[PDB]
Amino acid sequence: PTTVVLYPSPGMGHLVSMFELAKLLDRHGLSVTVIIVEPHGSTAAFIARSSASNPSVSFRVLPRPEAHAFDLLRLSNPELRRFLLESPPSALVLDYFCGNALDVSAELRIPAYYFFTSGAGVLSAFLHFPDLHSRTAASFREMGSSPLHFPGIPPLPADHMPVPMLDRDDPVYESFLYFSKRLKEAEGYIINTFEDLEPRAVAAISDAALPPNYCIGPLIQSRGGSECLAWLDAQPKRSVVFLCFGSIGLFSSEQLKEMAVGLERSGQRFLWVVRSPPSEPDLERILPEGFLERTEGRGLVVKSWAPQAAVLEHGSVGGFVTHCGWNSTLEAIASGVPMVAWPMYAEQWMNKVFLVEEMKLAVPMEGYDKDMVTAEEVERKVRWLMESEGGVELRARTERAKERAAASLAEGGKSKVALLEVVERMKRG
Ligand SMILES: O=c1ccn([C@@H]2O[C@H](COP(=O)(O)OP(=O)(O)O)[C@@H](O)[C@H]2O)c(=O)[nH]1
Ligand SMILES: COc1c(O)cc2occ(-c3ccc(O)cc3)c(=O)c2c1O
Repeated sequence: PTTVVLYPSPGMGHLVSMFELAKLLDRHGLSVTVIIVEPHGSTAAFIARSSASNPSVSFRVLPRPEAHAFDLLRLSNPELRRFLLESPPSALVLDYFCGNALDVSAELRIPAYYFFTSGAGVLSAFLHFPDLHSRTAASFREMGSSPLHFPGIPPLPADHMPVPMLDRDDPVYESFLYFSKRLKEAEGYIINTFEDLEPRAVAAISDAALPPNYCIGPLIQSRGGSECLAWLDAQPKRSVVFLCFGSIGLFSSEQLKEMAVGLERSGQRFLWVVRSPPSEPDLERILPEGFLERTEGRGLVVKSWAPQAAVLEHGSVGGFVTHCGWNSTLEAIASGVPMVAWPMYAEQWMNKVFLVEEMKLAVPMEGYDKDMVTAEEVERKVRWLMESEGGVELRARTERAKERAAASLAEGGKSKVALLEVVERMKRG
């Protein structure tokens, strides 16, 4: 039995997305072990569920010895060599942030693949970052809107680079230059995208002076959770706008007011997921007075969390006001739900440019790059999604992407092929 070790970087979101790969590989008959490095939700709870529902995927918690996780990982290089010495695996699957482990798989002569959870557009940029880094002395926050030109992808305003990379004189930045440099050294690239979604992007990185790549997705990670599904069932087909903004709420209460006044003034049915403004949520302390009373029946506000994958599959959902996280983008495309981009943190501002300019499966929410998105602008874009001809045209474009996706995944498809290509490649020494 061929054995792989998948090394995600610390964090539940990284773990949950490696596990998806792990099930996939063990679904193609590999003995896979997720290696875990614990931070300082719940890791035990996840090992227990994964172990009870997918017993063939086993875990290996290492003796614990953006920023802290880079230190946690450099220092776990000893302990990771111990586990791989006691049984050499056929292949090692790494996160972008786990490049310190490339040192371990050097000596031990073990083929390393990166599992890249963002699309090939984000990879291109991350792969060509160090080159641009040396062609300029200016950091990206200084460069402002000045173009960064990366192979295969639209010019990207420099200030849409991920925050960690915006200031050169910041130890986090140096690590990203380290992890991006180390991407060249790999045997391969497993990307959670499909070629038809990002064709021009795949092509530029499918270069010879660059390790191969295997686009094997969408890999989607598939009580007040049941309630919003019930209320959804209560709505006419395709009539609800879903606003959901990832794992970290970054809306002030006054920004939440604009959203509510804008949603109220659009007339549209809305399913809106709201977290506590930064330093659980008090909706009537936070939202405009009378809002819940006025809009109940027409919309539902959900504290902190909703079953998003379920929600997006529902036939009552006709539009998605998203923060352009990659998993949420995949989940939206695979249900053919058209999108309004409101990127917020991490690499989402990137995703947004590609989502609006390259892929053309969303429209921006003007003001994401500003202090606040206005009630006016929220209302216009929700009107535009549910009512306008552009919206019907856009919902058409997504429908296509839904099918290019469904096709890429079913037998013979471009991603399915890539999957077996990388699995077979793993079985050979
Ligand atoms: O209320 C919520 C918010 C998010 N998600 C899920 O959390 C993941 C978010 O991952 P993504 O990469 O899109 O964004 P991030 O949270 O990393 O910014 C996706 O699977 C969403 O479907 C969810 O189920 N419920
Ligand atoms: C929820 O799951 C994942 C995941 O599995 C992997 C991920 O890898 C990278 C990013 C990212 C974020 C900020 C940045 O500056 C550079 C890269 C990321 O957000 C991310 C993620 O959200």
